[PDB]
Amino acid sequence: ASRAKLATNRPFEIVAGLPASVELPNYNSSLTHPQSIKNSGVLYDSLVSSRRTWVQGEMFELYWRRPKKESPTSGTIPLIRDKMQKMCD
Amino acid sequence: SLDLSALANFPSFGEYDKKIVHQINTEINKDLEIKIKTQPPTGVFLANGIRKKCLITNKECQYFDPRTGVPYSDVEAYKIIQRIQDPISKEEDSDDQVRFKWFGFKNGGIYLDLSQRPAKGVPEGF
Amino acid sequence: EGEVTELTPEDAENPLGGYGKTISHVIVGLKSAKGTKTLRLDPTIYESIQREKVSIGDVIYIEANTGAVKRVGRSDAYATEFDLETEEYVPLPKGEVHKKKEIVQDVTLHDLDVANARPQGGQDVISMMGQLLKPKKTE
Amino acid sequence: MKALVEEIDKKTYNPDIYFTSLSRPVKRINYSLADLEARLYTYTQQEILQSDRRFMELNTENFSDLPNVPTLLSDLTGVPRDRIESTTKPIVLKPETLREIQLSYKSTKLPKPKRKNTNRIVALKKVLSSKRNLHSFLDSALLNLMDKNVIYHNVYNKRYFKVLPLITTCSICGGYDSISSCVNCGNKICSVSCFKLHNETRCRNR
Amino acid sequence: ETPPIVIDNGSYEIKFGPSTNKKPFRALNALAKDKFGTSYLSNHIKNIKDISSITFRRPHELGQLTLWELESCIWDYCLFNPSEFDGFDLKEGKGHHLVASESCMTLPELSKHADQVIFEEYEFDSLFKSPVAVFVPFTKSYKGEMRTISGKDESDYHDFQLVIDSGFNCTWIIPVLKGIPYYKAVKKLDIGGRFLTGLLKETLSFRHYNMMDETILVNNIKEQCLFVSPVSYFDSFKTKDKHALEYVLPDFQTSFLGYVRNPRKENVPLPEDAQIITLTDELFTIPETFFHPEISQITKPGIVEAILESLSMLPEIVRPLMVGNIVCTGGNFNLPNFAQRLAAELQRQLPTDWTCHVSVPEGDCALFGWEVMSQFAKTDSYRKARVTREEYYEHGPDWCTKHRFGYQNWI
Amino acid sequence: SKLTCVKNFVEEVNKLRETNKQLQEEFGEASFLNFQDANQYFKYSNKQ
Ligand SMILES: Nc1ncnc2c1ncn2[C@@H]1O[C@H](COP(=O)(O)OP(=O)(O)O)[C@@H](O)[C@H]1O
Ligand code: BEF
Ligand SMILES: [Mg+2]
Ligand SMILES: [Zn+2]
Ligand SMILES: [Zn+2]
Repeated sequence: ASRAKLATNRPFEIVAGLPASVELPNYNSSLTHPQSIKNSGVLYDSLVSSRRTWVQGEMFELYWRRPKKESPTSGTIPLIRDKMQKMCD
Repeated sequence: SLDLSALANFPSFGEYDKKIVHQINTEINKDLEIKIKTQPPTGVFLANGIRKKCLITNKECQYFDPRTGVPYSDVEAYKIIQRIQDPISKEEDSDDQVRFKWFGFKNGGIYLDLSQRPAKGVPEGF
Repeated sequence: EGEVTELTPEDAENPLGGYGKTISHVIVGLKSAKGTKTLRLDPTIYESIQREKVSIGDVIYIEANTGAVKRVGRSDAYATEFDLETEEYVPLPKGEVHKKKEIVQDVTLHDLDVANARPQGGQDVISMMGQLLKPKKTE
Repeated sequence: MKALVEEIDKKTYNPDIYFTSLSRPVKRINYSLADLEARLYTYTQQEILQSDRRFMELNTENFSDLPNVPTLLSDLTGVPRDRIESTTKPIVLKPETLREIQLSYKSTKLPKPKRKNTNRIVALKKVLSSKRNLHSFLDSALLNLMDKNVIYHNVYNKRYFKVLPLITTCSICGGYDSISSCVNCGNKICSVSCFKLHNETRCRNR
Repeated sequence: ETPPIVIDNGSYEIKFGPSTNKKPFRALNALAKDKFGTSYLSNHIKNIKDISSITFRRPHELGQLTLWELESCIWDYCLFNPSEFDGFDLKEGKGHHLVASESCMTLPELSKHADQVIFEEYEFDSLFKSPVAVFVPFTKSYKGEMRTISGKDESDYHDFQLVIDSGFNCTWIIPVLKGIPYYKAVKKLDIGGRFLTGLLKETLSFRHYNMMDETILVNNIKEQCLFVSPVSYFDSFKTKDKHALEYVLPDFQTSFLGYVRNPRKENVPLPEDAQIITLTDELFTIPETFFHPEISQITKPGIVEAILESLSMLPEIVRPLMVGNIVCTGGNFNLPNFAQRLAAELQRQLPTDWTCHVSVPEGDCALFGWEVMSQFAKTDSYRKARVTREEYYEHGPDWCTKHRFGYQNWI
Repeated sequence: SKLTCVKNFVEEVNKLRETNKQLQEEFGEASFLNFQDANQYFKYSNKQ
């Protein structure tokens, strides 16, 4: 959210922190000095974001999370292990 | 000399196509040196010598794409990235080809193929 | 002659190429009433530039005959850059940046004799002390 | 002539800083709650924005169109209207227009009418009954982001900004023989008469 | 068979007439109303007596012709009425070949509307329209009389030419390559005649009594007496008294329009009741905004910056020829010493190897666009390029503006 | 004084001059008219 508030009238919008538009990008019409994808990395940022989100997104309802650390809360780890049965990969 | 041949290719008060604009941008880009402040990360290795893990497959990265700068584990990974690029698959059933689109989710975004056949039973308008 | 627009000293392509600073050619951009020209200069000419204390915008004057650099002054374009400053503002040189002229002068034989007898060259302290001396005629 | 011996204080002396200084006469103080609020809250972006707004104001011909500038400037630049309205300090069609056109019809005499109907003719009426302004066109979704940005912005210069030299002139009369900056706001003056004029009419700190 | 009709839809004056005609007509494309609500149209504006506060409504909001209603009114007045315009009369429009002009960068929707209305409503047989810079290279087809100046001293169209179109709205830098402008290198200088008239208003109102409303008075001043400094701003400012001029204000009982006098030259005495405004610095300090926008506190880059950028964005092999073949046109260029100074500055900026040859038409430079457009219309290139009424009918309305004429085809 | 290199300058000047003579033969009637062809301008610029 703290990402730089884009200057007015850019041919893109910042969606999920990245430059995007509803229509297919027309770089050739719109850009005079396009930085390479190497230079931009936008694709890279998108891919990393995608993977991470898939690791952390809302697709499936969360039910257990490893507790962020003679606290008996350690003893609950085997209990949570036993409350589930183990199945193949 | 080759530019002179290119110049003869330029539109001559006719009905010429957009492709010229690519050459135009090529000439325009020459205006000034590029003040790229920070070079982008490159290569398939981390600073400690451990191989990077593929963002697509989670396999250990073997090769690095010099054009885009996205390292990739396998040919499949590279092909998938390229299909993410080249949104108009210029084969010219064309609409049935894998078309990945990006959807914005809380705190991030994901790529979704609108040509993905959903599970059997989806209603009309699904 | 002209007004300096750029001054980008370059070093040798390899550090082993030269000694110490290893300063290679310097590139200078001069502006005149008829256009601009980018020159490639010897490191000696760069040393002359450093001696004359030339900055960007100063009107300069280089003689390819001897490699002597003269600082005419500051361009009248930058006259009002500062509202109080001691600078001899000079106009932009007319004509081309690189003008070749044939010079004709009448000199007496006695002039050559005097030049040999009492040369004006030298920048040493001994030279300056001799310069301060009266020019007494000698046989 | 020149003092060969100088006395110095190690606390006050440095080559970095050289400094020397001397109906009730007293320095003015500004009770501007807005300016104080700005101070506590905080060319520059505001300066260039003000200059651009002044340029656009000076471009327009009719005085009556002056209070319509902020909307057009917000549409052209893309900036919010409230920001330009508040931070920056400055300085259409009706049926009556149709009636004036009917009065204007008296000059033309030749054309003759006809009749037909189709949806194409309906759209023909629709273009000739738009009554919408350039602001509507620029805000209209039919003008795409790339099209708009190319057409307005790409024709503007982006790399060269000043290659001729910079020339400063008197703020009153454009003179250049002598220049100095007024103590009150730092705008530049050339003569005593111009100083009196700046003090009476011009100076912006009062 | 009929000669083509050519109209130049200026944002300030409209130059039109049959291709057979020698010199075009004039049409002030502006709807006016006076303080008492009485409305004046086109050349009636020149007939106003209550100059003081006449308000001008125009179809070009910001150089883009948005409001059709008054455009249609002005078109109908100029096309139909023969009595004022030397008997010229567009009877009913059908079966008439029309070549027009428009702003070089028009919105696709606006151009679509323009083509649609001009085709369906007017029912012309064929139509061409494009910026004047498209017609400029065609000047080879006729024996023009255009004076030229070089900056280094004191098959019916030219392939390489650079066009500076300085009109009422804005100053355009349009490089045309073999008759199609290089649209990605097209650069706009926002300074233009409207801005310059506003700056005249401002400086007159500051130095003398408030003339902020006296639109036609300041316009007549601008017509009578402006010039760019022959060498530099300093040179003109040094001899301000020697080149000083005084403009006589309009006297409603004798002359609704004012006039300029040269104080040094011998001339008739002015009546004691006539108010006089002397001009000693605004003659040249106002036009100098073109080269030094800082003078009138404008942050935009100036004309030399814009021209040099446009030259830079061009292909390297062709840019020197473009430098040598730069041609100036438009209403603003008619003011004295603009072409000479622009040429001098351009040569001073460019490398010594290249040479710039500046050619500007003699006489009123505003009429040049109509002349070159007409001389192009009478060539085989116009016959090949022109699009017919039925061909438009065959295509959907966006097709014409997106392919034949508008920028969209390339970009 | 014995090792002066005037011959080197003269020889290179003659090799340039013969190349220029061949180029002028190829071009034909040289002129300083306003250029309307890339080839013509390039050849004139090379000549100068
Ligand atoms: N005699 C003149 N002196 C100075 N400027 C003039 C003169 N005649 C016309 N102009 C300028 O020409 C402009 C009109 O040019 P025009 O060809 O109508 O341009 P456009 O195509 O933008 O409408 C006016 O704004 C005016 O400033
Ligand atoms: F009609 Be113009 F060129 F403003
Ligand atoms: Mg025009
Ligand atoms: Zn002053
Ligand atoms: Zn002040």
